Formats: sequence, C-alpha cells, structure tokens
Amino acid sequence: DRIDEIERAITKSRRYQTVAPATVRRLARAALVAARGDVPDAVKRTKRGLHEIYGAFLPPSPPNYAALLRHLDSAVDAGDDEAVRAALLRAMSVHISTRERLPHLDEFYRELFRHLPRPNTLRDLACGLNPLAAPWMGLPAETVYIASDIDARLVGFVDEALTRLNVPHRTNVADLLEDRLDEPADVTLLLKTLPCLETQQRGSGWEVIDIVNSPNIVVTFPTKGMFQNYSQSFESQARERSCRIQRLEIGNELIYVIQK
Ligand SMILES: Nc1ncnc2c1ncn2[C@@H]1O[C@H](CSCC[C@H](N)C(=O)O)[C@@H](O)[C@H]1O
Repeated sequence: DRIDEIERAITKSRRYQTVAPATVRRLARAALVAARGDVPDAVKRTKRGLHEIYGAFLPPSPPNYAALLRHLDSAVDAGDDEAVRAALLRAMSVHISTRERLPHLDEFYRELFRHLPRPNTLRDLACGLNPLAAPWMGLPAETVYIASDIDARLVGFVDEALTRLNVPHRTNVADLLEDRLDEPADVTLLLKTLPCLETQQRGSGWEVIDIVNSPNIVVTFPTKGMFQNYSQSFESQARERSCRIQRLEIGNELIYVIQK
C-alpha cells in the first residue's frame, strides 16, 4: 500500500503526473527502503530522483505542446518546409538536453549516417524531443521510426509530430531499466542517456548496449573534464569487450558508433 501511496503523491500535479507508472514504482520501491519506511521521506526521495533523471530536462509544469503542435500544423498546412523546420527547432528546444544539439543538427546527422547503413527501422531510446529532428536525418522514405521515453505526454507529443511529418513510426513509454529491448531494429540511438542510467543503476549502461537487439548502436555523451571522464570510462569498457567503435565529436557531444 505504501508504494501506491507514494505513487498517488507522485501523480505530482505539474512535473510528474504522466511519468511512466513503471518508473514511478521502481523509484518509489528504492526510496521506501532507503527512507526506512517513511512515506513522506520516500516521496521526497522519489521526487528528487525523478528530477535527476527527468524533471531537470523539462519545465516546472508540462510544456505547452498544444501551441507547439499548432505551429507545426500551420507550417505543414502552408506547405512551407522552412516554417516546418523552424517549428520543429522551437519545439525541440523545450527539452533542455535536446536543445543542446540544435546548433549542430545538420552536421550531427549528416556525419552520423555516413557511418551507418541505410536503416529499415530506427529506434530512439530515452528519445527526449530528438525524433522531431529527422527531416535532418535523410532517412529512407520507408524507414520506421521507433521512439520511446519515460513520459507519456512527451512521447504522445513525439507521436503527433511524427504523424504531421508523415514519418512511419511507433511510439511507447518504456523504462530502459525494465522494458524489453528484443524487438529488431537496424539502428538504435542512445543519445546522452548512459550517464543518467548509470546514476539510476550502476552498470545498466553497458547492460543495455549488450541486450539491445540492434547491430548498430549510437551512444553519445554530453561534453558541456567531462569529455575526459566519459571517453576514458566508455573506451576502457569497450576495449574490455573488444567492441568495434568509431569515435566522433560534434558540437558539445562525444559520439560512439558501435557495430555488432
Ligand atoms: N530509465 C529510463 N528509461 C528511458 N528513458 C529515460 C530513463 N531515465 C531517464 N530517461 C530519459 O533520458 C533522457 C535524457 S536527456 C537526452 C534526451 C535525448 N536522448 C537527446 O539526445 O536529446 C530524458 O528524456 C529522460 O526522460
């Protein structure tokens, strides 16, 4: 019952009302045991935990997605590609992490896909608002975009955006530390996610990379001794598994293209 109680408080009007029930329950269980059974403290622990992995990237209250979609529609309707891209850039900027890549979006994907095969199915885990980029990805017309994150409204908005861009897609609310990763996908994107997973569960980072059913994985780390920290640990861990990888650095992002 104590977990249900915590969750009820975590339906946290504003910030965490639509976070994946699976994520709330996982955090609440760890928080309860760590809080010595004190629900009030368990609630604070969970809330704080949610801010670390989710809340920190988004607004104090849910973003105004309706307005973001409205602008998207006007552009798509007016058949103005410039307007569509402008509306997409504006939307993606609501998510703090995704916002950091916008200045290097074209270089980022132009280069990234030169090191990848032409995908039939692109999976974007802990996607943030990244899927809204794509017109920049030069994806094959038939490519199916599979995106997921930890918030239903964010993911639900990613779905509407992809629908307006007429991009074949499927979207789900999935927690990388529990949900399945066996669905086949030619390429999987794990952009600026590992650090967050490691914080939630030590070692989870590479456990995900290993089980993800994709022969091609792109793992990135934010750069803004952050580059040193991330490049050293990841690279030692890779050479420790004889993983074939190609390193790149675009904008404030350290990129690793993993094959097999
Ligand atoms: N356990 C978990 N499972 C899936 N996504 C998670 C997660 N914990 C955190 N996230 C998500 O991790 C993302 C990190 S920020 C990076 C967002 C996006 N990948 C981009 O590159 O721009 C957030 O969107 C957050 O909601």
